[PDB]
Amino acid sequence: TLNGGITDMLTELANFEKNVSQAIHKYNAYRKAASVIAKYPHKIKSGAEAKKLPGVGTKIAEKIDEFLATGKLRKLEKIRQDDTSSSINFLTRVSGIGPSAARKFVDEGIKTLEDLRKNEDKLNHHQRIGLKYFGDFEKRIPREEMLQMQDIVLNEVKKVDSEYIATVCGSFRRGAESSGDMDVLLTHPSFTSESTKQPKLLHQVVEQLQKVHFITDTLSKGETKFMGVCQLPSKNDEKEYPHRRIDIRLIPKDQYYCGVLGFTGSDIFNKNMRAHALEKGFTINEYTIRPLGVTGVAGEPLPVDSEKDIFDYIQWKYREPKDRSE
DNA sequence: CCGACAGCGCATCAGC
DNA sequence: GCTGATGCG
DNA sequence: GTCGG
Ligand SMILES: Nc1nc2c([nH]c(=O)n2[C@@H]2O[C@H](COP(=O)(O)OP(=O)(O)OP(=O)(O)O)[C@@H](O)[C@H]2O)c(=O)[nH]1
Ligand SMILES: *P(=O)(O)OC[C@@H]1CC[C@H](n2ccc(N)nc2=O)O1
Ligand SMILES: [Mn+2]
Ligand SMILES: [Mn+2]
Ligand code: NA
Ligand code: NA
Ligand code: NA
Ligand code: NA
Repeated sequence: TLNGGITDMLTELANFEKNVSQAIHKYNAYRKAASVIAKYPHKIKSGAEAKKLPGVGTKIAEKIDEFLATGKLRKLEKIRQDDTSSSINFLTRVSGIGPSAARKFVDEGIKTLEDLRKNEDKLNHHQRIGLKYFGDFEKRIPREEMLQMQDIVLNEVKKVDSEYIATVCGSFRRGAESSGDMDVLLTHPSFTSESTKQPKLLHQVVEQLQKVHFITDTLSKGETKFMGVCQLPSKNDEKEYPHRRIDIRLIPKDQYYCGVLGFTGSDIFNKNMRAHALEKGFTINEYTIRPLGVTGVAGEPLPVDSEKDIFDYIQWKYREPKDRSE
């Protein structure tokens, strides 16, 4: 919060470029500058000072000066007053409605929560469910509730097959006191980079969580990735807990460490690390780290047995998950 | 100046 | 039905 | 929008 005013402005500009302008590289540029400023341990006094940080350039430096003088940014004040931009930005807040769909809906006169509810028939399943729980998905999850959810998931997974190993990652693994959702990594010795000796590995788990009424709806679902909705059970007479977003991802067991690194994040930390591995001649995804040859084509996976090994290959001093919330 | 910007699973549509 | 491109997160 | 080369 030391520079919360500046990071807020840059985040709003980023969302505008993504939702309205459909300029994804400007979106990431604003997010990168916002992340680097967010960890800068002084109260920024000027855009010149801010520009000394990597990722903050001339254009962002000028906007920081304006904000520090007046406390506002004219470019944003105009964007906030444009009904089309304002409607597009709102509709994208519904899960499954992206910049393209949002603009298409605004084009047809669908531009408010009310309009969306009248035209449920014009939404796909994902968007239909995002609308249904739009209000609940706006609330964060206290870490205490995350611990309750962790217990339910890990115990229900054990009851299907004691060989499962479910790991909660995301902001939870990074030590956050509150989370936007719950992210679950799943492994089973039957599923490795060498064979898939068991089918319906993920399905079995989803069905079990649906049986005990933990999972309440599904956004999408494939053989290795599930995105849906969950809800803690409420005690007698007390009010219902908010519905929550949950992702479950089954990963080959022998590739757990690249998977836990990828799903722990943060998303910006991933981008920074993966970009750096390229600078040093490697390519990292949630499964492996591979060397780049003379041509840039990926080589064979390198041996990995810990999160640190991946850091070693690219000459990075290891960083605890708590220190990866960029 | 200019090219690159991390990398991927699922849903949906167009084309054959 | 499959294959590729696009939207989405 | 930013930055290495
Ligand atoms: N949101 C987001 N997450 C990403 C991206 N790329 C990527 O690898 N991830 C990983 O996916 C994990 C789960 O997604 P998430 O949005 O819930 O991230 P989070 O747990 O840190 O934040 P949260 O507290 O709002 O839930 C992230 O921690 C991150 O490691 C991305 O582009 N956007
Ligand atoms: P969603 O649940 O609303 O956003 C969460 C997930 C986590 C990663 C995924 N994501 C988002 C954007 C991009 N570019 N790549 C991703 O994997 O959104
Ligand atoms: Mn999360
Ligand atoms: Mn998530
Ligand atoms: Na800079
Ligand atoms: Na959305
Ligand atoms: Na979030
Ligand atoms: Na609810």
